[PDB]
Amino acid sequence: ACLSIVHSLMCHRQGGESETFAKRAIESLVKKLKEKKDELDSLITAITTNGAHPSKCVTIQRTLDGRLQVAGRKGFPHVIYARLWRWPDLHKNELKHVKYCQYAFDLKCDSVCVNPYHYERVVS
Amino acid sequence: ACLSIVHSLMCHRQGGESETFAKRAIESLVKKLKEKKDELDSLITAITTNGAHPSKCVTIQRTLDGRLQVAGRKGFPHVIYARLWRWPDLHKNELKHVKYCQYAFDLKCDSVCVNPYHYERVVS
DNA sequence: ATGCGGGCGCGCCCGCAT
DNA sequence: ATGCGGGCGCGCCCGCAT
Ligand SMILES: [Ca+2]
Ligand SMILES: [Ca+2]
Ligand SMILES: [Ca+2]
Ligand SMILES: [Ca+2]
Ligand SMILES: [Ca+2]
Ligand SMILES: [Ca+2]
Ligand SMILES: [Ca+2]
Ligand SMILES: [Ca+2]
Ligand SMILES: [Ca+2]
Ligand SMILES: [Ca+2]
Ligand SMILES: [Cl-]
Ligand SMILES: [Cl-]
Ligand SMILES: [Cl-]
Ligand SMILES: [Cl-]
Ligand SMILES: [Cl-]
Ligand SMILES: [Cl-]
Ligand SMILES: [Cl-]
Ligand SMILES: [Cl-]
Ligand SMILES: [Zn+2]
Ligand SMILES: [Zn+2]
Repeated sequence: ACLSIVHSLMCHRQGGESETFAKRAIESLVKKLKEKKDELDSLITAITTNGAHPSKCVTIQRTLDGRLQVAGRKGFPHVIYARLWRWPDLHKNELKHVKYCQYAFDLKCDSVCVNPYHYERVVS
Repeated sequence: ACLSIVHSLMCHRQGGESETFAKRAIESLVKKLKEKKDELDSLITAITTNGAHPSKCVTIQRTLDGRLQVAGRKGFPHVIYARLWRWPDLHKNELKHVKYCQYAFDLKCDSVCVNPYHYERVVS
């Protein structure tokens, strides 16, 4: 079910973390997008094609402090998913959202875009 | 400050738990009663005299599920403090509140009485 | 049907760097 | 002044006993 989607997204991880951390991060994301068909499809299409064709926002609700907790660890959610699918060595203040992204973390919306192809890497 | 109150209440623990668990449980309780002078005085007087002279209710806010967490462990708050100051071997369904107790756990109020001398031990 | 009981995240907290 | 960052509790969840 969601397990087959998680496995397909797992195939595109960059190895910056353990298999078990990546699994928990992907499971957490897929569960939030379960009742949001359009956002889930935009995520699978963006990850599966390695952001070949422009994709739409993939959002989750922002926490009060901005960090998302996965398997006991807290990090910014857009950073967690960009590290996982694009830049395994990604550090803080190294992301810049694309002009068309309407729910980017920096835009201070209760909905945060975690589409890794909605961000580009910059020098800190 | 609250540390001197915690030490005086610690002297009356029955040893059912570790020194460190008892300390965390007492610290948590004292902190909640810090801005409730009358309730804190009723607690110190009841514990210090071993419930010699009738005491008034000592309440904390009830959680949605009824259990209080102290140092990673969950238990009913009236049970935690009765185990700590009166019955170290206390088990579930072995407590019965006194007729004058208005905030007893069984009375389903958002305020729970944790005065151990507001309960008496019964057979389960 | 109803509750226990334990895993784990978000909210609160607070010490610390800058 | 402002934010990081990690500890820990209450809320949510869910498997399980009864
Ligand atoms: Ca559990
Ligand atoms: Ca701190
Ligand atoms: Ca600190
Ligand atoms: Ca400081
Ligand atoms: Ca610091
Ligand atoms: Ca900490
Ligand atoms: Ca469960
Ligand atoms: Ca279970
Ligand atoms: Ca069952
Ligand atoms: Ca069970
Ligand atoms: Cl990874
Ligand atoms: Cl890891
Ligand atoms: Cl969400
Ligand atoms: Cl951003
Ligand atoms: Cl004890
Ligand atoms: Cl113990
Ligand atoms: Cl309280
Ligand atoms: Cl009761
Ligand atoms: Zn976006
Ligand atoms: Zn009472």
